Amino acid sequence: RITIGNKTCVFEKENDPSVMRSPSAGKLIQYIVEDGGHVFAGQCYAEIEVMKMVMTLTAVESGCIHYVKRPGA
Amino acid sequence: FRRKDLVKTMRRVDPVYIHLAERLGTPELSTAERKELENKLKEREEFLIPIYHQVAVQFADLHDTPGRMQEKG
Repeated sequence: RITIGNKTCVFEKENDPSVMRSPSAGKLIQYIVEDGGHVFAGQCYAEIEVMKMVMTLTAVESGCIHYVKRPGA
Repeated sequence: FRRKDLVKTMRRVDPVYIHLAERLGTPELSTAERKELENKLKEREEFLIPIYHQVAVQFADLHDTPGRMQEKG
C-alpha cells in the first residue's frame, strides 16, 4: 500500500504462479509423493535438509504436483 | 569424477546422446541442422547429470567395500 500525498495506490506482490519453492538453501533428499500425484494443502510433499537438520515441506494449494529437481540436488 | 568425466561416460551409454552425437559427426549436413543438434546435445547432457552423478558415487562406493579390505589385508 503506497500513499503519495493524499492519494493511494496498491501494488500486488506476485505469489500467483503456484510454483513450490524452497524457503531456504540446502539440499533435497527425497520427495514424499509420486510425480504426477495429487497433493492437498497442508500435506508434506518433499524432504530437504539444511543445517544438517531435516525440514519437510508442506503444499500450499491442492493440485497435481510435478517435480522439477531430481532427488538429490 | 568431475563433470567433464561424467560427460565422457555419457558419451558411450545414453542412446539418445549417442544418436545425436553420431548425427552431428556427419560432415556438412547444414548449418541449421548442426545448430539444432548442438542444442539437443546440450539439453540432453545437462538433463542427465543427476542420474549419472548417482551412478558415479555408486561406482566410487564399489571401491570402499570389505572385499577390497580383505584382499589388501
